[PDB]
Amino acid sequence: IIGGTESKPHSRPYMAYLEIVTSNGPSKFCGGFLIRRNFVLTAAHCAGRSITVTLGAHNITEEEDTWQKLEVIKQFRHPKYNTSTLHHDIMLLKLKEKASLTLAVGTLPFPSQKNFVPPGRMCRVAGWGRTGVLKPGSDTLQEVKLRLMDPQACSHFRDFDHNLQLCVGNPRKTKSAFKGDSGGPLLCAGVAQGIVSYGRSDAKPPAVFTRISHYRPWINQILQAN
Ligand SMILES: Cc1c([C@@H](C2=C(O)[C@@H](Cc3ccccc3)OC2=O)c2ccccc2)[nH]c2ccc(F)cc12
Ligand SMILES: [Cl-]
Ligand SMILES: [Cl-]
Ligand SMILES: [Cl-]
Ligand SMILES: [Zn+2]
Repeated sequence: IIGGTESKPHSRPYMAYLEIVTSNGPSKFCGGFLIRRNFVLTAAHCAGRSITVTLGAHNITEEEDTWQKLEVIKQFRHPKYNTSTLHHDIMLLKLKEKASLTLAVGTLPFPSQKNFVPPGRMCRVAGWGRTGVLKPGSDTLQEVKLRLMDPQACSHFRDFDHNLQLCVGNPRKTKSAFKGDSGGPLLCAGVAQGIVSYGRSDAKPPAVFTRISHYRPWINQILQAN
């Protein structure tokens, strides 16, 4: 998160810190969010050979009793996910066991309503990602308030599509999600409307988020079948 503030510790108890293992390079990092006691929603490009989920974190370098380090049994990448266009950058992680509910760990279930969110309002995104182009990921959970933009603001992302994705972050500000934040939720009025997907390598906003409303049927399908 660039240009944000440190979150109040444990104030976003659904936040998940993902460490992504691959057979041929070191760990990579993403965010995600707990939507059922045994399911974390994140981005498909965060898939790997294996993934560890840490719930209950604030400062990820300091182990504490609120931590729940949970095994992932299976990754459910969207079946139409495209590694070239980044369309359908959404994935569900099934946890081996159900998380414990604590003050610091809880789910963020969707409301029944799945209305299309138009441009204009302010939303918030949180993550442990990089706080600048030349900076490491934040030790502490950070968050930032970002403007939902008209889709034309993301036209330069030639594979952006308004029906599938939200365009997030006024280009007049430095505020943005960035590397390490992928998979985290964008909340608008306390409801998860987006998932951090991708943006420019130089962190200039806007960035592209998966539009959750479009994927509600698929999410429901996976959750009912597993
Ligand atoms: C440039 C960018 C990214 C890319 C990225 C990650 O997600 C992490 C972990 C990782 C690394 C390598 C491979 C997979 C994951 O390191 C990265 O370099 C990325 C990689 C791949 C696809 C799509 C985006 N995420 C963003 C989020 C918001 C934003 F404004 C810009 C970006
Ligand atoms: Cl802010
Ligand atoms: Cl570009
Ligand atoms: Cl919020
Ligand atoms: Zn704590």
